[PDB]
Amino acid sequence: PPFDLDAYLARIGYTGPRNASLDTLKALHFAHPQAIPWENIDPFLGRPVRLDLAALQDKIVLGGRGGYCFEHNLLFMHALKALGFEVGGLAARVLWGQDAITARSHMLLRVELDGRTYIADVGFGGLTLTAPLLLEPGREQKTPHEPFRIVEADDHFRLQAAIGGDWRSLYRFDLQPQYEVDYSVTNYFLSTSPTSHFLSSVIAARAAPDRRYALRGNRLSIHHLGGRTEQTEIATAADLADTLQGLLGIIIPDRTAFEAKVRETKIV
Ligand SMILES: CC(C)(COP(=O)(O)OP(=O)(O)OC[C@H]1O[C@@H](n2cnc3c(N)ncnc32)[C@H](O)[C@@H]1OP(=O)(O)O)[C@@H](O)C(=O)NCCC(=O)NCCS
Repeated sequence: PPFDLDAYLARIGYTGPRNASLDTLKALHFAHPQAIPWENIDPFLGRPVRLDLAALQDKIVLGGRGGYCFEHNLLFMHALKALGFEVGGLAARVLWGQDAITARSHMLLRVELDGRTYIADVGFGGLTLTAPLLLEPGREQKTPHEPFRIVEADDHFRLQAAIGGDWRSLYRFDLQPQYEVDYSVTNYFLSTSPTSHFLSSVIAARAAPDRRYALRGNRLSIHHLGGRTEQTEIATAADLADTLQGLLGIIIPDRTAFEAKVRETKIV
C-alpha cells in the first residue's frame, strides 16, 4: 500500500502547488505543525506507537490524531518524497530541558535543494520549526515564529531558538543518515522504558499563526508571537482532558483511562 499524498495534504489543509520547490517546502513546514499536534497520548496510555507507514497514516491522517517526533517527521518525510524532494533522515540528542551527553532521542530531516542542504523538523514539540532552515552555521534565520540559528560545535551542529532574549539550544545533531529501523529502536525505548518521561507525563504542543500552545503536566502556556506568555495552572484531570480535546484539538481515545491515570499519578 502506498503513501496517500492527497489525504495527507488534506489533513494539513494544503491546497497549493504540488512540486519540489523551496516555496512548497516552506508552505508545508508552516502548515504541518499547526494542523497536527505534538502529543504523547498513546505512550501515556501504554498503547504502542507504530512507525510503519500503514499504521502511521491510519493514526494521524485518517484518524485525525497527532504524535511525537518520529511520527511527525517520518510522516513529513513520506510526503516530501512523494512530492519529489530529495530527503534523508537524521537524529539528534535533545538539549532542551536536559546528563552531560543525552541519547539520540529526536528525529529531524535533511532536504537537498539545488545542491544546498536544508534541515526540516516538524516534530520537536513546543518549539517545532515552522520553516526549513539553511544548514549555514552562525547565521540568525528568521521564521514565521521565533528566530533560530544553527551553530557549529566540533563534529556537530546545535539548533538554537531565540527565547526571552537568549539563544537556547534545542538539540545537537550530525549528518549521519538514519533509517526507519533506527528510529524504531529509539521509539521502542522512549515509548515503553519505565525511565522515559513520555510514559509518565502529559506533554503536548501545537503551533498557530500568531502563537504557540504548549502543555507540560498541569501547566498550559500560550506563547504569543512577539508578545507575552499566558500561563494557566490546570486544576483537575477533567479540565486537563478538556484543554487537550477542546483548545489543543487533541484526540483522547479512552478519556476515562486517561483521567484515571492523571488522578493516580498526581499530575494535577
Ligand atoms: C513538553 C514541552 C512542549 C513543554 O513546553 P512549554 O510548555 O513551553 O514548557 P517548558 O518548560 O518546556 O519551557 C521552558 C521555559 O521556556 C519558555 N518557553 C518555551 N517555549 C517558548 C516560546 N515559544 N516563546 C517564549 N518562551 C518559551 C517557557 O515559557 C518556560 O518559561 P519559564 O522559564 O518561565 O518556566 C517542551 O518542553 C518540549 O517540546 N520538549 C521537548 C520534547 C522532545 O524531547 N521532543 C523530541 C523527542 S520526541
